Amino acid sequence: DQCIVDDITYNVQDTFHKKHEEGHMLNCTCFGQGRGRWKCDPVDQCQDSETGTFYQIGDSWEKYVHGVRYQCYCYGRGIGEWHCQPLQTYP
Amino acid sequence: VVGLPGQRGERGFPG
Ligand SMILES: *[C@@H]1O[C@H](CO)[C@@H](O)[C@H](O)[C@H]1NC(C)=O
Repeated sequence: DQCIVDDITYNVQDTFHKKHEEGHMLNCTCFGQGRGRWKCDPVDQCQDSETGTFYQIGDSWEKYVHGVRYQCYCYGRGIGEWHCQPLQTYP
Repeated sequence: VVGLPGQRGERGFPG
């Protein structure tokens, strides 16, 4: 048996990632069972409350809001945890 | 608190 997903063929027991249509990341397994059955779970990841954009653990990004630029980081930590800091010049 | 959706499929999924 094999799984077919977004035109990609998987062997039974394969694991893979897939982006959901709404933008977030999934981790998936190919089960097969006679009908190429597969399932995907959302992974732990962050969602920017303003832009709706998803970021993966370890990703950083900049927000430009209230006329202020910030740098943000996705920690995850099982709760899609992220934080930002104002853009800052250093020596 | 509301989780993100997962996804599933297979040959002959109804949907
Ligand atoms: C997604 O990953 C978690 C481990 O981080 C695993 O327990 C779960 O079985 C995976 N789900 C699928 C559908 O592969």
